[PDB]
Amino acid sequence: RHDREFVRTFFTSPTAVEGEDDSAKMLRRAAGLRGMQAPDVWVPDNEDATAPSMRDEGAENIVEVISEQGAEFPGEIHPRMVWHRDSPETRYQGFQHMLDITDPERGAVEHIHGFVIPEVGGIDDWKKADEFFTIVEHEHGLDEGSLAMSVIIESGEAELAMGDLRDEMGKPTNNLERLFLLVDGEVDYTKDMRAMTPTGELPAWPELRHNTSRGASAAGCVAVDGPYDDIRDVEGYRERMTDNQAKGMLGIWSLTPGQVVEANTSPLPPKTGSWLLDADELREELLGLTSYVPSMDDIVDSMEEFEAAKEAGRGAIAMTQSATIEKDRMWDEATYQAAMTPISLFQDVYENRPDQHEELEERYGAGVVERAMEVG
Amino acid sequence: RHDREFVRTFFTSPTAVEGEDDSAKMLRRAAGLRGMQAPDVWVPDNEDATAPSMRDEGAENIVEVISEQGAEFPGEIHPRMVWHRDSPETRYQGFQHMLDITDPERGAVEHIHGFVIPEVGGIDDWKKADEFFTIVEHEHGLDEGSLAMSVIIESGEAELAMGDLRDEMGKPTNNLERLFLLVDGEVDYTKDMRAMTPTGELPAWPELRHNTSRGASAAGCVAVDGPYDDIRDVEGYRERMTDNQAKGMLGIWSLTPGQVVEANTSPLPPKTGSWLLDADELREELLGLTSYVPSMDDIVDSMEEFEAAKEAGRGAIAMTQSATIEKDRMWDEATYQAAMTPISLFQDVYENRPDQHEELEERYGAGVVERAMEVG
Amino acid sequence: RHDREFVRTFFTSPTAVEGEDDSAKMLRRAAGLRGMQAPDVWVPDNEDATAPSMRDEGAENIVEVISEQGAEFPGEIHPRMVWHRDSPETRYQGFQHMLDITDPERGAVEHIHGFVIPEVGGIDDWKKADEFFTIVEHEHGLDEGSLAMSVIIESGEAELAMGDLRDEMGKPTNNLERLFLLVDGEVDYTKDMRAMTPTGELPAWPELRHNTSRGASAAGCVAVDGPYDDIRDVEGYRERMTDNQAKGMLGIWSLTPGQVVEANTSPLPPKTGSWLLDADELREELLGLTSYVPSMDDIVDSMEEFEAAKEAGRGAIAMTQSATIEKDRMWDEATYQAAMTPISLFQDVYENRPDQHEELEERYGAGVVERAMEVG
Ligand SMILES: CC(=O)SCCNC(=O)CCNC(=O)[C@H](O)C(C)(C)COP(=O)(O)OP(=O)(O)OC[C@H]1O[C@@H](n2cnc3c(N)ncnc32)[C@H](O)[C@@H]1OP(=O)(O)O
Ligand SMILES: CC(=O)SCCNC(=O)CCNC(=O)[C@H](O)C(C)(C)COP(=O)(O)OP(=O)(O)OC[C@H]1O[C@@H](n2cnc3c(N)ncnc32)[C@H](O)[C@@H]1OP(=O)(O)O
Ligand SMILES: CC(=O)SCCNC(=O)CCNC(=O)[C@H](O)C(C)(C)COP(=O)(O)OP(=O)(O)OC[C@H]1O[C@@H](n2cnc3c(N)ncnc32)[C@H](O)[C@@H]1OP(=O)(O)O
Ligand SMILES: [Cl-]
Ligand SMILES: [Cl-]
Ligand SMILES: [Cl-]
Ligand SMILES: [Cl-]
Ligand SMILES: [Cl-]
Ligand SMILES: [Cl-]
Ligand SMILES: [Cl-]
Ligand SMILES: [Cl-]
Ligand SMILES: [Cl-]
Ligand SMILES: [Cl-]
Ligand SMILES: [Cl-]
Ligand SMILES: [Cl-]
Ligand SMILES: [K+]
Ligand SMILES: [K+]
Ligand SMILES: [K+]
Ligand SMILES: [K+]
Ligand SMILES: [K+]
Ligand SMILES: [K+]
Ligand SMILES: [K+]
Ligand SMILES: [K+]
Ligand SMILES: [K+]
Ligand SMILES: [Mg+2]
Ligand SMILES: [Mg+2]
Ligand SMILES: [Mg+2]
Repeated sequence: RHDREFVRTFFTSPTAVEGEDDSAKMLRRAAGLRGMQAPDVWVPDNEDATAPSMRDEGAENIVEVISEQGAEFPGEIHPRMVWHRDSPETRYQGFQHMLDITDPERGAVEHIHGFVIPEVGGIDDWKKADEFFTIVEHEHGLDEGSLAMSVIIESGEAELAMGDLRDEMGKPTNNLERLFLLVDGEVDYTKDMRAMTPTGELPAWPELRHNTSRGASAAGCVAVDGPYDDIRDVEGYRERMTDNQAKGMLGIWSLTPGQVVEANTSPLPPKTGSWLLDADELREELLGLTSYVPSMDDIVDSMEEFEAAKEAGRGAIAMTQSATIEKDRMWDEATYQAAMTPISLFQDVYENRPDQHEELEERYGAGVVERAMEVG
Repeated sequence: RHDREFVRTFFTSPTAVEGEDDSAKMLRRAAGLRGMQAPDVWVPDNEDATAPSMRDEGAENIVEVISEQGAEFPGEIHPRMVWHRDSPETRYQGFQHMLDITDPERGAVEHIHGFVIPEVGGIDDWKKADEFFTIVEHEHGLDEGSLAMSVIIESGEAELAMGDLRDEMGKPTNNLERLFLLVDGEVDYTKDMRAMTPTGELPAWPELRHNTSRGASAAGCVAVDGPYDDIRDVEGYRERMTDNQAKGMLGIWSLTPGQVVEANTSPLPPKTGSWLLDADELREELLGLTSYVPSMDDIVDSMEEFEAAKEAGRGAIAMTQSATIEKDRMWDEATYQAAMTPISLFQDVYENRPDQHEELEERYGAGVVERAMEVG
Repeated sequence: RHDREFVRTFFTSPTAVEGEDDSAKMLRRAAGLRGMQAPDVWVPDNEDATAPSMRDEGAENIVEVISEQGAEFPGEIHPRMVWHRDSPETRYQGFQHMLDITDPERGAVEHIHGFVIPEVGGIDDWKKADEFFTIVEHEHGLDEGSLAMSVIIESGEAELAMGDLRDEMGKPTNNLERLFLLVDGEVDYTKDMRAMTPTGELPAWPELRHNTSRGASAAGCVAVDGPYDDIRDVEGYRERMTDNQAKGMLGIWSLTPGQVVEANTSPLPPKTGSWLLDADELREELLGLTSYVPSMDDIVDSMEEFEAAKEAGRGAIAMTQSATIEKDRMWDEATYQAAMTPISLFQDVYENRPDQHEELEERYGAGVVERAMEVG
């Protein structure tokens, strides 16, 4: 239903960073990208890319930058607003921001193709965002249905909601034919699913990607994968994109300008070639070969470190494990929430298993224990 | 609900081939197969096995061969008609053909257990085919419900439609208790899902096979896997069948008489044996080890080559990649449609990304570019 | 909605074993377990752990043991009753047993947090168990909703029923807000799905575990994996738990006191550590490396052996394959039902393929054939 039949790259940029020369600096730069460096879909991100205390200034920055530069951005612009299925205050905040951003007197809306809504739940929560899009349109004299809605699938409920989208979109009490991208959010989804891994890295969730690809094909939407947060792992990003393309998920989230270029080229067929034989800078194949398996103490450390960064006005940071090499991973509030699971489980167990207090004290030490019991 | 509780082999045969001694030659031969050589379910295929210009003659051939030989065919006969969820002309054509085929004056219908319907969409499209079966029955005085319907699951919508089949089949406004096999169609499904792989070979779609197996168990149907189009790869076909059987999908499509024999034997338990130790004709293990990774140019070539074969009256052909060995893959219209994805994406990108025209010209050459922009 | 936010271990114990000093012996012992040895959820099992002729005595044993010992059991107690979606007699039996067990005069109900229902089908079969819980509550003056219901997902229909649980639980004609655990039952599920493997071991069913984890997250329930029946394979159990935790399924069934300890420790984060490098008692790594691939004859043997054990008053047994090592697997009625698939398929084929009788006689011998044709 939308102009872009295929979307290779979905790139988010923080809308307002603190410390500050120009808080809009990341948007002004991403707005000047061109050719293979520029994304099919660019997402100024007022949600997890942006510290909370910074989001009001972020939405002004969005209006200001797209005002001045959006006219020749060559991809499509769809900013991410705040939303959450379980928070009416957050829904209202994302609606008020969209309403400000599309005021036609401000010159941004003419260059905005739609908005991206995170944390949606079942289909009746998607109809609530849809109704806000309709109200915004009517309040600002835009054509009905002209702002595309894209959603981030980052809960069990939203994953199930993709099952009946075709007939729910047909109901004439909604305008959900405006739906454009269905985008996985593996980080908050890991959180919602309560998953954990020995390294703390994201599970691969092949079934989620299968279901988001199916859902888009059945409903006329386009499926995009979520963030590959080991931002320096060029080879990993390529292998993930190839795995995605075999599920029919041909687009991927990009966190950096370097990911944009890789993800723009990856699904393009090759120049020539090429026969393969399948019988059977050192730093880079070394990081490819090492992993760390953090202790309960390590986990709390990563969280406090992130906590401090966010409180200082930074939404997203590259966090580092160093040895012997230097392993980098993009952290934000989602990453923080997801990392907490092994701790929430420990706490549940301590609270409810007084008979195990002694072995847990043997296993951790009474000091590590009392620290864990403090978090969140 | 049907006589065959288990179906190992679902074998399709083209119903009318051009060039021509006897256009029915493939059906007359498949109709004489016996023992391990004969399939549990034999499908004379008026759809993708058969060139379009040939399908009217194909449906006559179906009546003629089953008339003369169907009496002692030892498996069940279920011919595939044309259908498509998005084409009313195609639905009507498949219904008119079924109506001709079951005319009891012609002596074919007494040896036909049902029909196979390709390209179904959501459950309301399955009810449309069901209604045609009911009309055919009544028009020709067959008992209501006596023709089995089997469907090919080869879209995202049909995959989702298997979720509520039990209660939709119970509604008394339909006769969908006639449902027999739910059969995956990986080739058109790859197309519908927009998937792609570096070699052009089919993705494995484990979740599709999981869901078709689940759907059959929940609704009282029997699940069958789709075609394994590397028809000479005996070892690959065996490994796929073993992988299927572990999902509860115990039947598989067969494209050749040699696949019939393999697929008839594979799920039978062994004669004796057998302990395995898991610590760690040359041409055949060589093809097992090589793959080709085609260029944008290669892709267009395979398509034009197929295009020409179909236009000459051949629906299915073995296409060949040669090196140094000879790699064979069954091609039909589905294969053609599926192969086009990397091209449709390139075209989308060229059309919508004028700012990338220059790097794409560097990457391919202006000649390769203008060729790609021509396809389909 | 329930006190335990996380459940690591779900341990079943037979409620009545024949031969007999004290038929309650397994319950009395499991009831004395403490610390890391004691499960978060303990399941006295009146269903597949217990021979049928023994289940009336089993439900008395349940009342007697929990009466005397349940007060200081430190985990939660949820006994498994009999049930089946396709047997009204079995539903009624499980309800009469729950009604006996919760009589407040008998002193067991004060220490029971809920009951576990096996073999559920679609959501309307779950509402039938729910209604029995409500009747039991009212008949015995318990607070409405105070007995938790947990279900075992061990059919295709129940797997699909998890898709709409959130809104079905909201209907005020039911009390399904009492739902607590959604627990996979891989053994009966293998049966229901008709799956088979060359060794007879359980398929891994990653999608089932994905869907049960999703279903629990969407509906506010807790997801637990099914039994790991190679009870001596410590390393296998650990790898399965790690694979589960990456799907968000953080609990697992335990069949032995040794599994309880392993599964209690596995999802706890580590004491310290630990960097890994990924470039590349003998009996135990030997069993880790061998497998057996049974013949049609072998399969019947395992079944008759199990059949005899059950008829003698034993519900669960460790069955043994010996060579050269000793491979142990927990067998019960589910295992028996699941093992029969390769035989049911052979029988279907023999019955319906008279033209294959001769090759099947060549392949097996007329004696092996006539034996297979006798089973069940
Ligand atoms: C689950 C979720 O919600 S994920 C989506 C939310 N998170 C995000 O969007 C994170 C976005 N990305 C970022 O914030 C940054 O890339 C970081 C912090 C992760 C990494 O920072 P760096 O180490 O600078 O990355 P890198 O070295 O590739 O940067 C290259 C240049 O492009 C700039 N750049 C990096 N990422 C972006 C971006 N997302 N948008 C605009 N400009 C960017 C960098 O600032 C750097 O600028 P310079 O020219 O002043 O040096
Ligand atoms: C996604 C989909 O729609 S797939 C289902 C649609 N496609 C089909 O059904 C394709 C069916 N198969 C075929 O058309 C052919 O097998 C081909 C063209 C792919 C390969 O042809 P060949 O290379 O002959 O295969 P093969 O060497 O195994 O053939 C053995 C003999 O059996 C015949 N035979 C092969 N396939 C079939 C068939 N499907 N039905 C009847 N007879 C067949 C061959 O013609 C050959 O005959 P001969 O005795 O005159 O030599
Ligand atoms: C698909 C399904 O329905 S699966 C769930 C149904 N099946 C079951 O629950 C099977 C439960 N487990 C058992 O019956 C037994 O563990 C068996 C028969 C499989 C194995 O028996 P063993 O070889 O004794 O196991 P193991 O050596 O670990 O036993 C250690 C001790 O704990 C006891 N024990 C073992 N399992 C249990 C149990 N499930 N509950 C209580 N006590 C147990 C043993 O009897 C043994 O006792 P001892 O002190 O007298 O020697
Ligand atoms: Cl916002
Ligand atoms: Cl709310
Ligand atoms: Cl929903
Ligand atoms: Cl898509
Ligand atoms: Cl037809
Ligand atoms: Cl139509
Ligand atoms: Cl549907
Ligand atoms: Cl089946
Ligand atoms: Cl019972
Ligand atoms: Cl019933
Ligand atoms: Cl249901
Ligand atoms: Cl859970
Ligand atoms: K409308
Ligand atoms: K609508
Ligand atoms: K898709
Ligand atoms: K009817
Ligand atoms: K019906
Ligand atoms: K099945
Ligand atoms: K109620
Ligand atoms: K309710
Ligand atoms: K979960
Ligand atoms: Mg998120
Ligand atoms: Mg097809
Ligand atoms: Mg069971």
